[PDB]
Amino acid sequence: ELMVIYISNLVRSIIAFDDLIENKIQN
Amino acid sequence: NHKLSESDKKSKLISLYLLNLLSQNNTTKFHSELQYLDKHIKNLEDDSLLSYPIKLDRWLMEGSYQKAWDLLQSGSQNISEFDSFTDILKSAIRDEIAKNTELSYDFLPLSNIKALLFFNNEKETEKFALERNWPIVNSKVYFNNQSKEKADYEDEMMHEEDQKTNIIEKAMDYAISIEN
Amino acid sequence: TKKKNEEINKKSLEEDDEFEDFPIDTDDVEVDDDFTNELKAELDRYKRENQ
Amino acid sequence: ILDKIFYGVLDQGNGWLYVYETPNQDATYDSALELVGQLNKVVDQLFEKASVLY
Amino acid sequence: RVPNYEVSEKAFLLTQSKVSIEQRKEAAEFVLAKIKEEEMAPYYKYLCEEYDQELYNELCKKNESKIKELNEKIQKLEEDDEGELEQAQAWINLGEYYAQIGDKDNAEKTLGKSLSKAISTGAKIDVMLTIARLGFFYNDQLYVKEKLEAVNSMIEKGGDWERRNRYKTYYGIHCLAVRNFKEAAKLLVDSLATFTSIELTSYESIATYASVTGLFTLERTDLKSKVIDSPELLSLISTTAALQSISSLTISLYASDYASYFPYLLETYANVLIPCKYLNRHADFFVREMRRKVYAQLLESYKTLSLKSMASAFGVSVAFLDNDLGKFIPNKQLNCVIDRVNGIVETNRPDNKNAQYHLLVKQGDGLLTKLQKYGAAVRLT
Amino acid sequence: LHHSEKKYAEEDQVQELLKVLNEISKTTLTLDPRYIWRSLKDLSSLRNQELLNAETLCFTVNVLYPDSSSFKKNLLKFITSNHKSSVPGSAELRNSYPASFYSVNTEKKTIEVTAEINCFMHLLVQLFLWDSKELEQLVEFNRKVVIPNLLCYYNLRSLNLINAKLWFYIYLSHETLARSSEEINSDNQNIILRSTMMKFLKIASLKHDNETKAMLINLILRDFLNNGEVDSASDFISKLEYPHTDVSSSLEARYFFYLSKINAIQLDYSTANEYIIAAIRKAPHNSKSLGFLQQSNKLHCCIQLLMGDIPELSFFHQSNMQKSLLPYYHLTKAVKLGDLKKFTSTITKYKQLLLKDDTYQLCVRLRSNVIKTGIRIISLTYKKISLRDICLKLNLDSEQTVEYMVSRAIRDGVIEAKINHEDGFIETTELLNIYDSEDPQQVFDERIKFANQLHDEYLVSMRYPEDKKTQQNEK
Amino acid sequence: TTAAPLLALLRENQDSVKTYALESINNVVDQLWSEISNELPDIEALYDDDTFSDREMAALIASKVYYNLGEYESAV
Repeated sequence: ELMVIYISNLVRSIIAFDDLIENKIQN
Repeated sequence: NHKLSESDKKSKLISLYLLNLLSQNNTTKFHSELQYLDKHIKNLEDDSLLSYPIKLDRWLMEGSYQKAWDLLQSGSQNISEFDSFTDILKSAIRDEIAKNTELSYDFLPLSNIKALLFFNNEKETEKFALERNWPIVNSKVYFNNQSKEKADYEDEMMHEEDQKTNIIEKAMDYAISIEN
Repeated sequence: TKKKNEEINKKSLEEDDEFEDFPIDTDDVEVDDDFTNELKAELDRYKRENQ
Repeated sequence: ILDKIFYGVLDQGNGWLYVYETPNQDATYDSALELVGQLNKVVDQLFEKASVLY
Repeated sequence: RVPNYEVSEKAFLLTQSKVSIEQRKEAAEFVLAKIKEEEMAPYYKYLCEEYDQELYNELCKKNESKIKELNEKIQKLEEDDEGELEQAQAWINLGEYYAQIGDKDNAEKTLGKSLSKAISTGAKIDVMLTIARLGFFYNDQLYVKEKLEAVNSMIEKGGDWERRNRYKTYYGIHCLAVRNFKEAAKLLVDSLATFTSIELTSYESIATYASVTGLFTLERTDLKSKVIDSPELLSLISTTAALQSISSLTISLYASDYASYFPYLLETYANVLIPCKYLNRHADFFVREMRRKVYAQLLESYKTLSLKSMASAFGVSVAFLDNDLGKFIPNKQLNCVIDRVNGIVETNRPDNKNAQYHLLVKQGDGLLTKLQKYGAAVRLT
Repeated sequence: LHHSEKKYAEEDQVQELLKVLNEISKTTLTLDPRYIWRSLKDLSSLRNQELLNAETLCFTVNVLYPDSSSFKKNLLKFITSNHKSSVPGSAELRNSYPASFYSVNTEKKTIEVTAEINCFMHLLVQLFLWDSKELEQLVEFNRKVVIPNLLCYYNLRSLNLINAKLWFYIYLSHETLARSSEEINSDNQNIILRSTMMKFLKIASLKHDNETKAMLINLILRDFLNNGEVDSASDFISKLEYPHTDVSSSLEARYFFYLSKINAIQLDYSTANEYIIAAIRKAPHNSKSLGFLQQSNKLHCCIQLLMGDIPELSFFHQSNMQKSLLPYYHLTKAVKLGDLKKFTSTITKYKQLLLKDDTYQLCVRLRSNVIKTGIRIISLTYKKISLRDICLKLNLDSEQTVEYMVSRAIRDGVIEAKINHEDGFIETTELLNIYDSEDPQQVFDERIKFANQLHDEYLVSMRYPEDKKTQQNEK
Repeated sequence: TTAAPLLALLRENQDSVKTYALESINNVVDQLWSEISNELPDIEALYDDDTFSDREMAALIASKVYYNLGEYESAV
C-alpha cells in the first residue's frame, strides 16, 4: 500500500510544478 | 610516552595487579585491565612475568585444568608476595572443577574425587562435601538432590516473574497491537 | 543529502583508505577423494582375497 | 521397506522385524512452506517496479 | 553447425590437466582441424591463452572476401526497397557471419535489429536461439540467462510446440552448468524423446546427462520407472563407454548390490564426469552426494548393523568405513549414531514435526529481513 | 587566468550564502537550512578540484572580518605568503546593502550579522584544510581559534545545527596530528581534546538538540577505545540519553559499531550480536563506503566464532573484500573443523594484519572454541566413544585432561553428554527434539513482535507525503 | 586519567588527606562525572555526618555529580 500511494504522490508533484508555471501566465 | 616509568618494578607490579583481579573472581575487569596493557607496554616488555597471569587466565578459559593447576605449584621459585594470591586462587579452582564435574557424573569412587580436585588428603575431601551440603554415602559423593532443590527455590523471586511471560499474556498483547 | 551525510561521518573510521590500505599490504573444500578411495578399496581387497 | 510396502526396520542384531504404522507428516507445515516461498517472489517483483520512486 | 558446439567440448579437455596425456593430445588434433576449416581466427586468439602466418592470411583473405561479398549483397538488399523480406533476412545473415568468426559484439547489434523490426513470432524465437548459443560458447552462463529469460516470454505467444521443445533443451544445458540439478532433470527426461539438434550437442551426450541427474535427485521408485524402463535407453543400449558406466551404476543402486557399487563409483568418474564439460566442475560434489546417498539407503532399512557386516558389504575395510560415515553425520543425511564400545551402528530416526519446524523458522528470518529494508527505503523517499 | 577563475568561485559562494541567509532568519524552518547546509558542504568539496580553491581567500575578502582575517593570514603564512588582493575589505562591493551585509550597522554594533556566517566560514575552512592535507600549524591554529570562538557565542536552535559539523573536524584533525608523528605534546593535548567535547555536551543537554548530542557521543567513545579504557566506557554508557529519534542514520551506525566492540571484549557476546547485525544494515553500500564494510565484517566474523556460531561460508564466498578478509576466513575454517594444529599456525602467520584492526585479542580467545567444536563433532557422530580414543585423536595430554574439557563444555551445555568414569566412555544424552518443549513459543515471540512494529512505522509515514502535495496547487 | 586515587584517599581516617582530595575532585568532575558516580555514596555519608568539618565542600561536589548526569532534583 505504501508504495502504491507513493507512486500517486510522485505523479502529483510533476503536475503541481507545471500547474504553477501556467498560473503565472494566467495572472 | 615514557618518563622514568620503565622500571624492573613496573613489570613486577602489573603482574600482581592482574593476579589480584583473578583472585577476586571478577574476569570482567581482568580483561578490561588486560586490554589497557595489550598495546605498547605488553609488546615492549614481551611476557616474562606477564606470562604468569596471561597463561593462568588463558588455561582456565580453555578448559584444561591440569595446566592451570601446574602454574600455581611451580609459583614456588618466585614467591615474594605472590603467595597472598596463590592461596585465594587455588580454593576457587577446586570449586570450579567440582561444578563442571557436578553435571558430568553424580557418583565417583573415593580415589577419583581426591585426584580431580588435587587434594593431598581424603579428610579434606569430606570437609569440602559438608560445606558443599552433599551426602557421603559409602565413600561416594552424591551431587543430585540438594543442588536440584536449591535451584528450584532460587528460581522463585520478584524479578523473574515479568520476564517469564504467560501464554495467555502473549495472546493479549498480539491481539491489542492490531486493534490500537 | 541524507546519503551524503552517511559517507562523510563514516570517513574517520575509514581514514585514508581502509579500502586499499589492506590489499596494498598483502562439499567444496575436500580434496580429490576418488584417489584416496581407489587405493583403500584395493588394499582391502588384497587382504580379503589371500585370506 | 525401500518400496514402502509395510514400512518397518529390520533389526539384524536381535533377529527381529519391527513394524510401524504409516507416519503422517503435518499437512499444515508442508503447505505453509509453499506459501512462504511465494511471498518472496512477490516482494522481489514489487520492489523492481518501486525502483521508480528512488 | 557442428563446430559451434564441438569446439568448446574438445577445448575444455585441452585446458584440463586432469585428463590423461593420450586423451589431451587426441583432442589437440581435433581442435586444430576445425580452426582452419571454419576460420575462427578472432576467437582462436581467446582460446590460445587458455591452451603459422598462413592461418592469419586465411583470416585476412577470407574476411575481406566474405566482407566484400556480403557488403554489397546487403547494400543491394537494402537498396531495392522492401524491408519485410529482404532487410530482415539480411540482418540474420549478418549476425551469422559474426557468429562464425565469434565476434560477439557485432552480432548483438545485427540480431538486435531483426528483433526490433516487426516479423513473425516464430521468426523472433529462432533468431534469439543463436545469441544464447554464443553465450554457452564463451563459457559465460549469465549471458545465456538474460537472453533465455526473453525467449521464455515469447514461447506461449507464438505457441509452436516445435520451439517449446528447442527452448527446453537449451535451458536444460544452462541448468546442468549451475549447481541446480532439480530443474535440469525435469527438462532433461522429456528431451530424450524429442529434440532435433540445433547448434547444440549430440544425442549421445544428451543421453548420458539424463542418466546422471536421475541418480542424484530422483526418488527410488521414480528412477526405476522413468529411466531403467525408458524405451529410449533400452533401444540405445551402449555404443559408448560413458553410457555403459553410468548404466552399470544404476543397476547396482536399484538392485541394492553394494559389493560392485564401489568399482562402479570409480568408473563413472573417469569415463563420464571429466569428459563432460558441464559436470567436470561438480566432480567432487557429485561423488559426495552419491556416497552419502548409498550409505543412507542401506541405513534406512536397518535399525542396526554391525560394523563388520556393513564394511564387508560395500567392500572397504571397517576402518575406512568409520572415517567416511563421520564426514556426513553433522551435515545430517544419514541420521545415525555410532557406538564404539559394542561395535554397533545404531540408526536413530527422529524426523517428524520437529524436522519441519526447524525449516520454517530459518527460511522465515530471511522474509522478515527483506521486508524491513524495502519498507524503510520508500518511506524516506 | 587567476582573475576569471577566482571571480566565478566568489560568485558561486555568494549565491549559496544568499539562499541560506534568507532561510535561517525566518521562524522554525529548521529542516530546510539543515538539508541545504548538508548538500552544500558536499557541493563545495566537489567544487575545489577545478576552477581553483582560493574561494576561501575571496570569500574572506568579501565579508566582515571578526577573526577571519587572522586565520587567513596564518594560512597564507603556511603555504608561503603572497599578496594580490588578500586583505578583507580591499573591495567594497557590499555597499550597505542588506544582502551582502549592511556595512555600517555591522561596525556600529547595534546588530550582529557576522555570528552564523563565521560558523559557516569555519566549516568551509576546516573542509579545505583536511582535503588539502594542511597539517601541523593550521590544524593547531584552527582548533585554538574555534573552541573559544564557540564559547564566546550563545547557542540557538539554528547555531546548534551548525556546530554538529564543526566538532567532527576539531576531533579528526587532532587524530591526524597523532597519526603524523609522535610528540610528547600529543599525550597532553589528548586530555584537552576530551575536556572541551565533554563541556559542550553538558550544555547541549539543556538545549535539547539531539543532533549535537549524538555527534558528540560517538567522538567520545572512539577516544576511550584507543586507550582500551573499558571501565570508564562502561560507566559512560550508563548515562543514557543518547537520542535516536531525530538523528541521522549514520550516527546510529557509528554508535552501534562502537557498542559491538566494547561489549565483545569485556566478555559479553549475546547482546553484541544484535548490535553488529544492525550496524551492517544501517550502513549504506556506497563505493566510498566499502572501506567501512570490510571492517564491520572482520568484527562480525569474530563475534560469532566466540558465541559458538559458524558464519555462513556462502556469505564470504561471493564477497569481493576477499584479500583483506583472508585471515578471518581461515579462522572460521579452524573452528568449523575443530582442527587443533591448524589453529595455531593460522594466528602466528597473520599476526601483524590482525593486530592493526585489534581483532587479535578476540582471536586468542577462540582457542577454547577450537577444542569445543572438535568435541561437538565427536559427540554427534558417536553415541558411546571411549575416552581413551578421544585422548589420542586430539593428542590430549592425559586421561584427566580429556575428562576436563568435556566437564567444562557441558556447563554451557554446548555438547550435553554424561561421563562414565568407571565404564570408561561417554554416552550421548542430547535431547535433539525441542518441538515437544515450551521452546517454540519463545522463538515465535520475537518474530511476531518485530512484524507488528513494521506495520506501525508504515502508517505513520504514509499520510505525511500525501498532505504536502494536496495543499499544493494541482488538478 | 582517572579519579580512582582521589576516591581511595577519602576513606583514610586522617582529615588533612580527605580534604585535600575534595579539592582535587572538584577540578575533574567535568569528565570524570562517570567513574565517581560508582563511589558517590561515600561522599554523601561524609556530609550527612556533622563529624566531618569540610561538609559544605562535600555536598557541593555531590551536586556537581548529579547536575552532569542530569538528575536535577538532587542537584538542587
